[PDB]
Amino acid sequence: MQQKLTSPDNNLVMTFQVDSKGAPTYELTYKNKVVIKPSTLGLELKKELDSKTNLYDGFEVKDTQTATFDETWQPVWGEEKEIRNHYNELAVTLYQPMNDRSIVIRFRLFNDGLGFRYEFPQQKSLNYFVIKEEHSQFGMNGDHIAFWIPGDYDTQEYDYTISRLSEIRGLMKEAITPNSSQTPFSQTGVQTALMMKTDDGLYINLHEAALVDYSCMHLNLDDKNMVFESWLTPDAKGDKGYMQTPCNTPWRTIIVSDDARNILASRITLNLNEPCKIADAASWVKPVKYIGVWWDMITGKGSWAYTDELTSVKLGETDYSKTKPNGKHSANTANVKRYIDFAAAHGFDAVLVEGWNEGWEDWFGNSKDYVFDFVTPYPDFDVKEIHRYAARKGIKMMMHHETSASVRNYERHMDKAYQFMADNGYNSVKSGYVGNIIPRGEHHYGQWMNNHYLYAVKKAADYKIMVNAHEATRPTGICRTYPNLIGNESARGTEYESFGGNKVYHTTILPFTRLVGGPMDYTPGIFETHCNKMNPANNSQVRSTIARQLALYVTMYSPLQMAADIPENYERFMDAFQFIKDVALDWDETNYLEAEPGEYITIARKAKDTDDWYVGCTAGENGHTSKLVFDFLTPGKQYIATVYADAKDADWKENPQAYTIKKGILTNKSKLNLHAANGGGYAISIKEVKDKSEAKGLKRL
Amino acid sequence: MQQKLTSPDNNLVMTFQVDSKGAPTYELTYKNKVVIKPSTLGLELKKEDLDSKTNLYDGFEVKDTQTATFDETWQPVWGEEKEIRNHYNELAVTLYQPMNDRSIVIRFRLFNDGLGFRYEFPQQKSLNYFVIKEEHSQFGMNGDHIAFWIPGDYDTQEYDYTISRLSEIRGLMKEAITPNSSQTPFSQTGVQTALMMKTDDGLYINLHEAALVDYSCMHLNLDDKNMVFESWLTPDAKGDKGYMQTPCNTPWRTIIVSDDARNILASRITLNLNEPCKIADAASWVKPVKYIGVWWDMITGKGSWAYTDELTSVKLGETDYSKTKPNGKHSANTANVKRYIDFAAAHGFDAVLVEGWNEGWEDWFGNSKDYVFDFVTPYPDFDVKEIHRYAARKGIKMMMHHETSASVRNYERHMDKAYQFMADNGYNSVKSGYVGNIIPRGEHHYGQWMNNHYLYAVKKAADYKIMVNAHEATRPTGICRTYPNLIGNESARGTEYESFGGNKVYHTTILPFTRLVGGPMDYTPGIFETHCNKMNPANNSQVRSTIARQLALYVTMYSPLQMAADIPENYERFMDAFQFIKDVALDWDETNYLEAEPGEYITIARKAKDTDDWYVGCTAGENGHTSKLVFDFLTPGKQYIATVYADAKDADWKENPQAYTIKKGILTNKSKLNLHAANGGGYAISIKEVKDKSEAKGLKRL
Ligand SMILES: O=C(O)CN(CCN(CC(=O)O)CC(=O)O)CC(=O)O
Ligand SMILES: O=C(O)CN(CCN(CC(=O)O)CC(=O)O)CC(=O)O
Ligand code: NA
Ligand code: NA
Repeated sequence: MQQKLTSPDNNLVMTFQVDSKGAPTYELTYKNKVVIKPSTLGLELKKELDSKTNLYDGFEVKDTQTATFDETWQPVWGEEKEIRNHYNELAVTLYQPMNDRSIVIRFRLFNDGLGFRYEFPQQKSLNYFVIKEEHSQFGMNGDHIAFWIPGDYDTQEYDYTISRLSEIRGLMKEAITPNSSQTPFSQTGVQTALMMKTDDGLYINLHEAALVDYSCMHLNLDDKNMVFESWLTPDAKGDKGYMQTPCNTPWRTIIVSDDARNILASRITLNLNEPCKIADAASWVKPVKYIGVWWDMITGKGSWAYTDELTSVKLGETDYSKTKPNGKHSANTANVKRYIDFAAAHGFDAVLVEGWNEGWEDWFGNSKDYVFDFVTPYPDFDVKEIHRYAARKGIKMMMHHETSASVRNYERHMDKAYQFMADNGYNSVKSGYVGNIIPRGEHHYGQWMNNHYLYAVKKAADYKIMVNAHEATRPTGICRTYPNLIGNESARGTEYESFGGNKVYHTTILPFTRLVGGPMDYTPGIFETHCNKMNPANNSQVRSTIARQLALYVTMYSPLQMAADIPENYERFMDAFQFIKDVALDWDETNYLEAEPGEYITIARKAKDTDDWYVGCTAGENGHTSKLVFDFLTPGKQYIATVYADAKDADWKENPQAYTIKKGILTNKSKLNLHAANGGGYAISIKEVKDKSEAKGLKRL
Repeated sequence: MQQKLTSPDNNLVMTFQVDSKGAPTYELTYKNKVVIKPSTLGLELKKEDLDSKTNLYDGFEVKDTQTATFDETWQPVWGEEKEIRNHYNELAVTLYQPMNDRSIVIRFRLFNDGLGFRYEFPQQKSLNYFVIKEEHSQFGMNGDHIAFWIPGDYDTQEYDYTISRLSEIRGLMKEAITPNSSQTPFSQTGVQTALMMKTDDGLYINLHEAALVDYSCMHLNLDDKNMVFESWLTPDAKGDKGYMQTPCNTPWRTIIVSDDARNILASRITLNLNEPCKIADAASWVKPVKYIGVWWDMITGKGSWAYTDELTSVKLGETDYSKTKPNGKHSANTANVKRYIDFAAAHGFDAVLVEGWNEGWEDWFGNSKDYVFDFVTPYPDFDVKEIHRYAARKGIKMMMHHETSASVRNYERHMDKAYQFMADNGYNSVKSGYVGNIIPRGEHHYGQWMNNHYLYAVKKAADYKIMVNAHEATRPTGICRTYPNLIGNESARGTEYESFGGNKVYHTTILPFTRLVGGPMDYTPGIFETHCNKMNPANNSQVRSTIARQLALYVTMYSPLQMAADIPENYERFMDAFQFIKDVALDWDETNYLEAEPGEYITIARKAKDTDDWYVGCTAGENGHTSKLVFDFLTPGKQYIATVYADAKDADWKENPQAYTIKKGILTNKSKLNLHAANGGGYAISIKEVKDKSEAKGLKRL
């Protein structure tokens, strides 16, 4: 009666069966341990009691088809050169007599997890339909420890909370901190990817993959029975999805292992996404290391606005040439050139500039429709001169498209905006959606906006433009299909280190949650952790030591890496800055050395097309002691290794700038004991010795 | 204390003042008769995320007043006359609200035929960004007048009119609200504008608005106890009624009044209150259009918009129409279109409209489908290039059709490519449509959001030198003066409904007093075969009109855009009557409203622009109408060849609609004629100045 699906290695077993009332039910075990207790699958549809609204029970198995897939592919950019997609599949065709319609639930079981989705075939009795609620259950076998953030339709910029599932309800109120756009939905609602640690030694990750033509999935916890259930984002009318057969829901994933490191190594999310749709991607999509006129405005030292004498702005009417400069506008030609010089002097690829265009005076919280035109520069920003100058220095300018959440306005100006970028040498753009969405009533993660974010990415691909979108729906592996989407923030980033700070263990969690599905533009690299040095009125302190900031270039994976501090501060710590300069952006191999969510993450990566390795470790409040074994290096080879570590007396709060830099030789026989301070870590560059002269005067570490 | 404003002719007097609580209050009299009793003006604002800030309705002090007189004449690109005089006395009142330390301005403009007022919000510290919860502009009536109205609705204006006392509206609302794919009535006593009324003391009052831009559409809600109509704006998806940013103004609110119904039609207050033409070269490309089209086929059900019927649904870019089976009813096919092109060219028409030419029609209705059309990919049987080549050689222009199925983001995303496609393939005019509930879902057809879209579409079209006729859009308020390329809108119950059960017999005797105020309507008149079952056996709908009345509509339903809606085959059966449609002009140098009584009859004579030719039309209600015409408006000493197309004896819209007579003779400014319009009938007359005695040969005086 029931169907059994097993992973290639036999460790995981997914059992499927329709219960007595016709409800599709599944369960999952790992090494004979229950991971998912009997859980039902189905959806309730909006009424056009009407039986047609029922798409959750009264089903009977019409057909079952199995299959095995085992193919390897190569991402345009990633944590490794090649990814293996190996799974056993079970597709179940379910017929519903009362409605004379069928659906298919496809299961794909890998050695590290399970993925499933619903498929709605074109048929006489199922064409256009609206989803009221998706009812995908995830029954937990116990009151696990979770690493979560409040379920919210508009923001994911919350600090994580570590607690038992039974404790979420009582911590929700405090976990929900202020934000310009936020719509929490439940006292027990959380976002995905959700990370958990069980008492019987398992690590479980609940998430989704290929979120396309559908609303974002959050999870709502029944904290009495410990059952998580899909909770989609509603549109302006409360509906959760306009569908038209043939169509499918995104995949829902359960990644599990008794070794936390395997959670990080899993590629289930990417494997479940459609293959690359950009035929010539390889010729133009590429990693980017950059700096930018940014931290100035984030800390309050400088401003995005050109003037402070206007009550409001009317684009096309307000004549900025007649306004008085506020003396704080960082986005001015001379200043930009200084950044370009620094960028070129240290091997950076691009320079981001925010506040270059008209309109910033009204960018925040006004729910303004015609807020930006994305093409008209302020009087002090010479677009052409900056382009000529940047090109002369071998630098590329990164365009900035803050939309202030006015989406129709952005779409109306998009083609002209992208054409302006093309005409002026910008091949990458950082977009933003700060504020409540316009059309008013919609949320940042509903089906409507998900369509927009992808629309912006697909159009960008046509212009050979790469995109990094802040405030957009968190990633679900779509980068595989559209590799020009080199980033998103979509989580609490370094900017909040300027707004009071991020929890000390923040970066020891992000890799297990946010990063699953795509890279994050975290903008690490702050050396002067006291923001009051940028702006006297800003008393925020970055919760990190300098060594840990260096580590993030390896522990916070991304093909897009920013060195966020200002040039002046890097010039003060030029020796430590060398690691940021040296670190690669793309990798042929990645080895997860140590990993425990909320405590520590140590990773070693092999720079693409080289035999150079880079290591980074980020630790929580208890610090961490590592016993590194460099057996991943090549036998018979020697490497010039530079170790950037916390000083014995380092502390994120009391002594964040105390670090040591040691240079020596390493081989696959080398071993090192390193200690990461409280809120600290370390970084190591390991370069293969090409010429004997390189090792000249160096000894083993 | 009171402020007094008088019309240039002294017949109207507007009195303004703030009451004891500081509430702006105005009133209006006409020839010493109360038109507007003391009525309050103001707005309530949405609370921000000091409480008193939500108050923008009282606590005002008159801080300053400024008067002025304006008297200038201007010429519309197209219209009912060559020149329009804009003459008014103005009173601008600056109102200061101490509690919020902010001021607003209410500007009043009084014409000899009505009053117009609007609120102005200057840029200031305490008034920058604000959201309107409700506008509270009152219009206090002096009695239980008779009104010609349609249900207040955020999504449709395609209702038949109702004639009743104000006190009878509440009880008639339920039946007045008939079925429609997208409708959102808001009150048991809510009505739309322009609202027309007739008073017991001989006055005719019209309540409306002008220059609806960057604001939500205004409807009226009746307090039937005190007989006070009050502005009721269209809410957005979350219930709000207007996102404002100073400096900004509300549209104008108008009260047109006279003791002669004809003056209501003659009033140009609406156009006069709109901003001057913003299209500098308009005269070089904006032009009237008389057309026919592959349309009535689908409307009656004889033909279809869809190419095939074998698919349960379609997906653009995936569905391969070249592999589907033709349903055999697709009227938008090359061969058929060429037949229309031949007819149009043969009879002097300017363009041919074709609907159902593009992929996607299989799913066009009520699916709330986002990616419903791409506006550029033709069906397998519609050869865009060959149809263009043929039309051009024949001197005919193809009129593009852009039905959006109310999927607005989709239309905006495809708009530039769509307009460029038009430019690349010889189309310079487009008929757009918005059938179905709006997408973004939650918005209404007339909210501030869609009003922005409709104008965005028109402004962009102007850049491509394209003219627009938008169906289902917010009813016009004179914006055509600013953007002359907006040559039309339906935005009211049109001829298509004569195929869906019919329109009330008196419908066209009301539209000119209501819908037409603010802009022309693409009513698509000209149905000669009034029995729809002749088109489609299963359609028993009958057009409520005689053939003669249909001809009259080309004069009584003003528009620079005129369609001859019936199929060529039917016009060929009545080619003698068809002559009037062929002869009638589209633009006029002069217009004389001969007879006019809302709901009963309308008789108008117009002088074709740049000619000495006149055209007359009369449309009547269920009681018919006998006219005693006096042609003293014709030039003295001139002879005219007149052709009278009238209802034959015993003609009747229901029992004998095709009974008509045609008489030809000579007319002079001394001629007098008595004509009778039958029940649901009327008449049409072409009056051409004799240019050669040979034209009079054989003709006598009528
Ligand atoms: O979105 C799809 O499903 C398929 N088509 C549909 C048209 N797109 C417009 C576009 O991609 O520019 C509609 C949309 O993205 O919503 C486009 C594509 O992605 O290749
Ligand atoms: O709409 C305005 O107020 C002024 N600008 C503003 C930009 N427009 C975009 C456009 O017209 O293409 C915004 C809008 O129409 O909402 C345009 C115009 O000349 O009307
Ligand atoms: Na952010
Ligand atoms: Na219509």
